[PDB]
Amino acid sequence: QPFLNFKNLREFVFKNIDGYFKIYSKHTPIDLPQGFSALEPLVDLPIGINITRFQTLLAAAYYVGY
Amino acid sequence: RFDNPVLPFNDGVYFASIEKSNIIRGWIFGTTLDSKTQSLLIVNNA
Amino acid sequence: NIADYNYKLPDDFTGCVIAWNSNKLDSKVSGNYNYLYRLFRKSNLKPFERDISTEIYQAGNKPCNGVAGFNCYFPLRSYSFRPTYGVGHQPYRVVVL
Amino acid sequence: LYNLAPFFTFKCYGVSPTKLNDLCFTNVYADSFVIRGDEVRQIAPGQTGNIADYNYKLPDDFTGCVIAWNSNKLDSKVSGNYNYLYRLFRKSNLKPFE
Repeated sequence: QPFLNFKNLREFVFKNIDGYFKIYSKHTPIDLPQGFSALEPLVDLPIGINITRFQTLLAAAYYVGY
Repeated sequence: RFDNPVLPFNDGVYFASIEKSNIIRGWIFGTTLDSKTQSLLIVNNA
Repeated sequence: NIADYNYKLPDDFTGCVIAWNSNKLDSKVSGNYNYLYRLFRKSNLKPFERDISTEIYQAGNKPCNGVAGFNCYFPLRSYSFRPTYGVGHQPYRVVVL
Repeated sequence: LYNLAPFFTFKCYGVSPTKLNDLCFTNVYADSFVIRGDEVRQIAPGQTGNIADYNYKLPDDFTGCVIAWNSNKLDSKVSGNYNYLYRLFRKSNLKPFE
C-alpha cells in the first residue's frame, strides 16, 4: 500500500545494517519546522546490497541529512 | 527549478519532504547506480 | 576465504546452520563447475552482504583496462567437484536459518 | 617474483596470488624444468599431454602456483642446445608427482 502553500511534511529515515534496510516514517501536516517528531517503523527489507550513493526521483522542496 | 543531485548515503540518511501534489516519486539507492552493480529502487505513487 | 568474500555471519547471529553432504547429487564424473566461489574482492564483505558483480580484479599497479592481465583475474573461480575427491573436498549443501 | 618482467605466467590453482604472502604454508616445494611454449599448457591439473603423461604429472586436486618465463636468451644458441631431454616413450602414464 502506498505511503501517501505546502501542507504535507514527509519524514523518512533510511538505514542499512546487517544487510537489512530500515525505513522509518511519520507524516506531519504543515526551513523545517522546529518540533519533536518520532518516526514509527514502516518496513524492513532484506536487500543485502551495498549502498554508497542515493538519488531522489521527482516527477516544493526536500531535505537531506546524514 | 529542478534539483536532483546524487548524494552519498554515508551511515544513514534522513529525508524530509514539503510538497503539494506529491511531486516527489521515490528514491534510488546504489553503490554506483549502474547495471554493473545491483541497485535498490523505491517508487511511490497513488 | 568464503567468509571474507562470499558469505559472512554477524557476530551476534542467532540461528541454525544446517549442512549435509551432497556428493551424490552435486558432483558428477564429468565434474560440476556450475558452482562458483569468489577468490578475489577488494574488501571483506559486510555481514549478510551479497556481491554478484563480475568485473576484472586489479591486483597490480598496471591497469587491467577491462581485459585479463598479469595480476588481473576473473573474480569468480569455479568449484571443481568430483566423486573421486575425498571427504573435505566433496560438495556440501548448507542452509542457514 | 611478480615484479620481475620475465615471469609473465603466474597461474595459481586453488590458491590466490594476492594472499600468498598473507597465507602461511607448512612447506613449499619447487620443481624446476624446461619445456617448450606449446607444451606449457600440459603442465596443469587434470591436463593430458605427452610431457604431462610421461615427464611431470600434476594431481587433479593440486594446491600451488606454476611460474613460467621465456628462456630464449638463456637456452638458445647459434649452434643450438641439445642437452635438454624429454621422455617420449613410457609404458604407462606416470602417477602424480612421480
